[PDB]
Amino acid sequence: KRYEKLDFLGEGQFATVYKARIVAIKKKDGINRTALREIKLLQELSHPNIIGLLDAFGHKSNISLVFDFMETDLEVIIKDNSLVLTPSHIKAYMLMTLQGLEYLHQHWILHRDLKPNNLLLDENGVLKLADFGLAKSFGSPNRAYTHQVVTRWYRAPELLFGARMYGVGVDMWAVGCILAELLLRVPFLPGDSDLDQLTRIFETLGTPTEEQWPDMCSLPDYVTFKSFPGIPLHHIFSAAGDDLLDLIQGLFLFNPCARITATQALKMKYFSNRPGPTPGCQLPRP
Amino acid sequence: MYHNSSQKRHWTFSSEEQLARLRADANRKFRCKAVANGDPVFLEPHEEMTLCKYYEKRLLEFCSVFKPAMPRSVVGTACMYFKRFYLNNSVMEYHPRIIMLTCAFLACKVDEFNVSSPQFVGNLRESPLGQEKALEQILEYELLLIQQLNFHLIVHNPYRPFEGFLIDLKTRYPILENPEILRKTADDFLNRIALTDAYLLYTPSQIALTAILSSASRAGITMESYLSESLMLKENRTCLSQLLDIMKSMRNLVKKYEPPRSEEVAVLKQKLERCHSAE
Amino acid sequence: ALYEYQPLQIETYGPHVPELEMLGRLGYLNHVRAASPQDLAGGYTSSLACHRALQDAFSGLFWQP
Ligand SMILES: CC(C)c1cnn2c(NCc3ccccc3)cc(N[C@@H]3CCNC3)nc12
Repeated sequence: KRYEKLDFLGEGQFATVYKARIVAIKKKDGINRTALREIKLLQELSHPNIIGLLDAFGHKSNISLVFDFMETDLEVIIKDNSLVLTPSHIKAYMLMTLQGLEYLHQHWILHRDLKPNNLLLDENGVLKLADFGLAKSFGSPNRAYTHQVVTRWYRAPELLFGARMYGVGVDMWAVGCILAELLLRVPFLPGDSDLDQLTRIFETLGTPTEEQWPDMCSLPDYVTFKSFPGIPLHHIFSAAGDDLLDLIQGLFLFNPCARITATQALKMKYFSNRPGPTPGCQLPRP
Repeated sequence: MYHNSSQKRHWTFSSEEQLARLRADANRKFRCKAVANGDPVFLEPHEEMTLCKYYEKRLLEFCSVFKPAMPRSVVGTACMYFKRFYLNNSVMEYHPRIIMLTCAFLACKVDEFNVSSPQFVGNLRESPLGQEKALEQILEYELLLIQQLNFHLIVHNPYRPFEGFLIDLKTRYPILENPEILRKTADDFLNRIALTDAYLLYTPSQIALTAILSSASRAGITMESYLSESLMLKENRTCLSQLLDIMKSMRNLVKKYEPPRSEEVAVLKQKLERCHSAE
Repeated sequence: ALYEYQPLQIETYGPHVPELEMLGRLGYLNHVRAASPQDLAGGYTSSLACHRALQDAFSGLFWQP
């Protein structure tokens, strides 16, 4: 073929990824719906913080996608114990993620699978959202989605309550969880089930009421929980300034409508405050 | 979004001459391939256009009776797939009957209209082994269709722009007291616009606006102040004249469109089956 | 270095679309279906559908191939 295959990089439920010459190839229902989703979405998107689809090809019902090859992802950086995550590094990662998400939401697409392993880093320190196999277009009044999206540790409470219709809040909550993981170096809300995920959410952030979530009882899978006080944000994040705590609170608001959008998050004082985001070439490489 | 879409950048063409050039190139390239493999058996490009129109209405009929109900966006995507495929391919190499079903199948996948292959092929009015053979051919041609579309699968239809224009008219244009009575007729014009090559020549917003304005003209309401004042084209005379002549070209395209004739498509169908009998 | 927010500069080749939070103030939302309580609970508002419809209606209206 046109690509000189070099090295195995991993395997998935839909395709296997290999590095080739530098690019990465992800190789009676017909062509896989997830691959078609990735193709159709990444052909219409072009932003420095979104993974670029360079080429696509295949044979019969089998198909392969060509992407730019990425060095690492946020999961490896977080799990690396020799990588000190300074506030500037965290701000840089958050800024790139939010700019990619702002571009994606502008074009009315929800990633719906945001997590540290889906935020890839290249050799130039540029963060790109990847794994668009769950991404979907939003804003239509009839495209009923499923609440079984987003990995559980990063799933928003409205999804865990069975929200069919939702907006950018599902991505914003995952962004908040990624920020919490960046600050704590461990998953913020590591549930073992949907009920345990909701229990951890309410134990850490307090059980929301109608003050903070006016229509929470209308969600089909809503279940009344015990009233927890919630650990205050400055307790959880003892090394976070007031601006970062404000950003975290905005990202973790229980009301999806009141939850800050990518644009509003980017306009927050945290990103414009000292210190500035670390330049991509200076970010740490695991 | 359309303004940075693949439909605008790669599949919106400047003139009908460009489309005719592409179709003639496809027909001549197939003729060269066939004579290299080895003449009244060959089809002329106008005959190919007539057959493509016949099978586009066949695709419309298939999508209209499809259970579960096909969303109109899926039908638009499938028809655009058909048009794009036969811009650069000949019906004598790839039979339009299979290609239209492959277009519907790919559109159902792309527009997230989750439908199983058995229930897709059950809509076909064939025998169980006939439907199975049709499914086999669709799976054979799905990758070919995707490759010929150059992996550009998102199709921007005029329906959402039409709804947005109706919202804008209801909000910012009180002179037209009820934009809703402009709907059905405009939709009719929309369908007529879909029959021509306008989808490959103009933006979906322009198509929707042209349909709405033709509907307004039919009802006798002349409301050029919507373009002049509400969309503020009185601040840009060049843009206003450009929009007006685009819509006039749309209406000319619709008026000069010719439906295929039954005896003509019969003869061309015999010729097409003869071409697909052997090479 | 600092960081300063700059809005994304994407040419739409069409009429200006009013901002999302202004739609209700401008009377647009009175012509779109109201979101159900479940819709608001999940984060879906009628403003989203209205804004998307307007953006598609105005995208590339002045563009020539
Ligand atoms: C866009 C995508 C096809 C892609 C681009 N780069 N890339 C790499 N690069 C090596 C690497 C990246 C991150 C951490 C460590 C190592 C690996 C990889 N494989 C995983 C295995 C199951 N799917 C994902 N997928 C990709």
